[PDB]
Amino acid sequence: EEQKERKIMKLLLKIKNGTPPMRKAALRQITDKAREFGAGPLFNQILPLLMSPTLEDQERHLLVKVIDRILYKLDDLVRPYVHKILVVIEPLLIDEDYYARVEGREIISNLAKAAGLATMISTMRPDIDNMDEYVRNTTARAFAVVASALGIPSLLPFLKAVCKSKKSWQARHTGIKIVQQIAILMGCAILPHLRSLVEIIEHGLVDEQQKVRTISALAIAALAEAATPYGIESFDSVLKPLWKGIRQHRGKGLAAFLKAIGYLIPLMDAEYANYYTREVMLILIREFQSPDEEMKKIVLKVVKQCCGTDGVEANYIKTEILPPFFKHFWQHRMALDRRNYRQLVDTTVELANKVGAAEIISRIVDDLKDEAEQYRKMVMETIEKIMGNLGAADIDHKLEEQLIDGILYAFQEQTTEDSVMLNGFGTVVNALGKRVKPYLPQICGTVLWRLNNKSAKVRQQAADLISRTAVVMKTCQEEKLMGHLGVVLYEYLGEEYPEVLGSILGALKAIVNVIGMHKMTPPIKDLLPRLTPILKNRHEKVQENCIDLVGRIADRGAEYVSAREWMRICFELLELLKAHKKAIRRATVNTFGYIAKAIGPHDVLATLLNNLKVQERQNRVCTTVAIAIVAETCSPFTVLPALMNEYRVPELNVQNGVLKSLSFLFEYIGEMGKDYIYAVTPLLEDALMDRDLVHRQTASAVVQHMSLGVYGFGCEDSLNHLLNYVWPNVFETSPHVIQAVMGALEGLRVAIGPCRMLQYCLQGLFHPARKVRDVYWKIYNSIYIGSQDALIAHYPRIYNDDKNTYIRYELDYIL
Amino acid sequence: IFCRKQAGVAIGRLCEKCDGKCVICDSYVRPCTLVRICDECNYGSYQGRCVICGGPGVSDAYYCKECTIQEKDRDGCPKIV
Amino acid sequence: DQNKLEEEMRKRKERVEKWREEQRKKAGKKWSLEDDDDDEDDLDPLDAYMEEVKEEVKKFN
Amino acid sequence: SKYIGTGHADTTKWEWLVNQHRDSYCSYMGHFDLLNYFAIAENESKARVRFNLMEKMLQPCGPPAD
Ligand SMILES: CO[C@@]1(C)C[C@@](C)(O)[C@H](O)[C@@H](/C=C\C(C)=C\C[C@H]2O[C@@H](C)[C@H](NC(=O)/C=C\[C@@H](C)OC(C)=O)C[C@@H]2C)O1
Ligand SMILES: [Zn+2]
Ligand SMILES: [Zn+2]
Ligand SMILES: [Zn+2]
Repeated sequence: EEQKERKIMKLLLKIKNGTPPMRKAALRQITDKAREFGAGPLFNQILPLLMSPTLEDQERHLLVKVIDRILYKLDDLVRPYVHKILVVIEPLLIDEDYYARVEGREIISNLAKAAGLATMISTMRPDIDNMDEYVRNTTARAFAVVASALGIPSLLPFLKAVCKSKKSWQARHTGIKIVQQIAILMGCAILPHLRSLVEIIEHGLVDEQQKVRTISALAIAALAEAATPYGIESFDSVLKPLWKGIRQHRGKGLAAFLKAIGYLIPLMDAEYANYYTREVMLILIREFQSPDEEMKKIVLKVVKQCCGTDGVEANYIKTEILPPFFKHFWQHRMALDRRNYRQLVDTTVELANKVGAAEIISRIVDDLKDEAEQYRKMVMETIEKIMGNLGAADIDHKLEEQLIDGILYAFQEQTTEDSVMLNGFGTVVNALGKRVKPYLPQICGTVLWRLNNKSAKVRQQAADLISRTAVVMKTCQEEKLMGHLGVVLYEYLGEEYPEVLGSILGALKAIVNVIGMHKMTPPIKDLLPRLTPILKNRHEKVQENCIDLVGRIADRGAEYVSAREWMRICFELLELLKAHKKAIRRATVNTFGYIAKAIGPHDVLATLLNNLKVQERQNRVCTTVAIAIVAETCSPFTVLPALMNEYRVPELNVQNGVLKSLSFLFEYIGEMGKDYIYAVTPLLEDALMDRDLVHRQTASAVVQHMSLGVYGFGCEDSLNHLLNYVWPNVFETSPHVIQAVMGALEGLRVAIGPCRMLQYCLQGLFHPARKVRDVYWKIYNSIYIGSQDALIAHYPRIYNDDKNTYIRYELDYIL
Repeated sequence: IFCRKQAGVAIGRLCEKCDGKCVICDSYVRPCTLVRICDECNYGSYQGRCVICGGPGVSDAYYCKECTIQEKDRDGCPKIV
Repeated sequence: DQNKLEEEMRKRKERVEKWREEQRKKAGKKWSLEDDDDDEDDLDPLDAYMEEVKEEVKKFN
Repeated sequence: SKYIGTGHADTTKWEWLVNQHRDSYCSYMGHFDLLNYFAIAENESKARVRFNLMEKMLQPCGPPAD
């Protein structure tokens, strides 16, 4: 029966729309089934499903893996179908999807390994001489894949034969293209075969056909690019023809030869690199005036590549290269040309990285004032890149004056709010530093004019500039009209746009975070009451900046505000600890710490205990976090007595709250807890003796956090004492209690050591009851997976019996 | 529920929802060691996704200090399946 | 203050324009390397090796 | 369960003891100064002690029961 095997090899649907377990099961079984099914039916059905027009990506991946596995087994039976498979999968190699290309190359590789080299060559040879250019490309890529799979020396004879063919130029072209695709695909793995490939393809540079010469030059360029920074004694028979050709050719072939020269030059020594550069340089200078916007890109790439070597020195560059470069490439025509714009910027930056920043920066800085703003943005980009890569050591009085005037005029002449002018202004002022004293009045006037009005998109950019430049602004003992700016920023506190309000708050914070409260002219007592209603705003930037500002005020100017308002502000901040953005929570923690450090722990702790007594779950958790924060900023010696006095209250759900607070407190303070373990030990004893399940579960959680908090600090006495009370709970059936007990045991494994844990497990490891054995082997496996190595020194001695030897004799040696 | 196949070079990510809490013990205090994930969990369309909720990743996933102390960072790819 | 800021801008713009006036007085075939398209203009070792391969495939079959 | 050396409620004395003997021999091979101690004690070259431990790795504690 024929459709017998078809109906049973619907295994591929078993896999396609199927579960992962049956996926792998059907995979293995169809792998065992392949040799008997036969390649005929298998491929006859799978290649349509792989040719499906709307198949998925991972369905394709699984199909490719199926092909790989069914191809490995049936090795020499795939020959009569190879051709067919290729016509299906010789595409997918020029596909715009990268993973499609990877999958096609993997399929062709496994096919070439399954079949032989002679079969692949015999099926692929007729399409070598085809006239359709679409076939000669897939053929070359497939030959490259076969060479990568079966090796280069296995294909070297066919290559040497095909590009010597006197029958047609198409075969020679396709052979050289095969060498080029091999280089492109394999990269730096061609280095042992570089000379073989070069001698195979070298005779094409002097062919009578112009297409053969071009493809030979492209193949040489590909090999030289794959070989870099090695490979140069293999490129020796090409130096004479390539340079004679750049001296005689003109056009497309000249461009190919020049690309080859440019990829070959960085492989030479100083002599040859220096000597060869002169020749190609006179040719390139001549070619500076040719037409195609491809030629300009190639010329720029070659200039950048050659000017980055050691054989070329700054003297020759500034003497011969810079005048024509800056005369021919720096015009706004280059600016509206979006294709080569980035190339020009990178080439200019990498030129300045060798010749020196001053010359480049001058030659383009005179051009910062221009009628076209595209040419302005280009110069600004190049200038700030050079400045960031080199800094500005060589700025002169004249150059400093020109820079400042130019950046000021560029700031005001701005249509749309851009980050380019902002970053340029910022980095220029930050690199000048304490040197810009009078342009500080000038810049302050400019930012005052920009911040005064105009739609708040200019105002928020001015606020960003203030935020990023206030350091150097005050760095020169000029704050005063600093206060003039702060007054205006204060008046700009009612804004309907939250984005502009964020920048305003950032600028105000950057100011006050460097302006002393004594001399911060707006009285702190007036500001803060204007500031406290903004804390209820719902924008994230506004909230974060407001909290940071109130925190700074409470940290430094605590004296002016009458307390009570600080208490209200902290009680309001309590609700921000649940914020779903880490930033908000981080700033809230910081500000709460500052306010607690300011007003004192006593009153806030009393209020926090009252709040912990009466509220719902989330607010009580936030109160616990707040108590831990207060106890960390003001030493826990100020919080622990008042918290332990609250445990003396006779009510349930009251002691459990105290236990949850102690748990989170120890987890939050970590190492600081080493001085407070003796104080909470009797309470944990009592709770461990408490009948309530939560009391023991929470006490176990406390033990775990305390154990992992103190580690390496010598607190083993109390921890062993507490283990003596934790251990009897191992026979507990409730899942939460036993989970907490396991957590506490694994914390004590770290704090107390694995030797004690093994000592607690030894007598139960082999108990007669299966319950005891289950529990003890779970604990033992947990102890064994962590610190398997230490247990070597702790195992007890076990005596030999009649049948087996159990003593470890090496440890009994005595030197 | 954990993938736990030996990992590699892909860096685990977290979404905006839980950014900054451990993937093992889901904790809110002190991150320590960068999370590495298996190659299959980062393959294809899965790159850069949250190691908890497969959604878009905005920050690097971390093991907390307590997990690295207990060597819970050496147990394999912690991507939740 | 706002009037002074507006004045300062006017003067800077005027100075730039005057300088510019002072200077001014003083003073494509499309071809891609991704194509084999040439612009206008227009025994064997491959068969021998192919014959050697064909011989191997025929022998295996 | 996937880790070698773990046990369960049906583990026998023989399996436990051969597991600890095997990882004891591996720990001896790993730590440089324990092998020094043994090679000084029994007056052998360290390569010989290593080879002896590897040979003992196969059947420590004798063949199993029944
Ligand atoms: C509802 O969504 C969930 C449950 C799931 C989620 C992962 O998808 C989501 O991202 C996540 C986000 C919000 C919440 C509530 C989770 C984490 C946060 O919770 C908060 C409720 C705690 N509050 C505290 O940490 C206490 C103190 C503060 C200031 O911190 C610190 C370090 O002192 C702990 C944690 C910081 O919660
Ligand atoms: Zn994974
Ligand atoms: Zn997520
Ligand atoms: Zn953790």
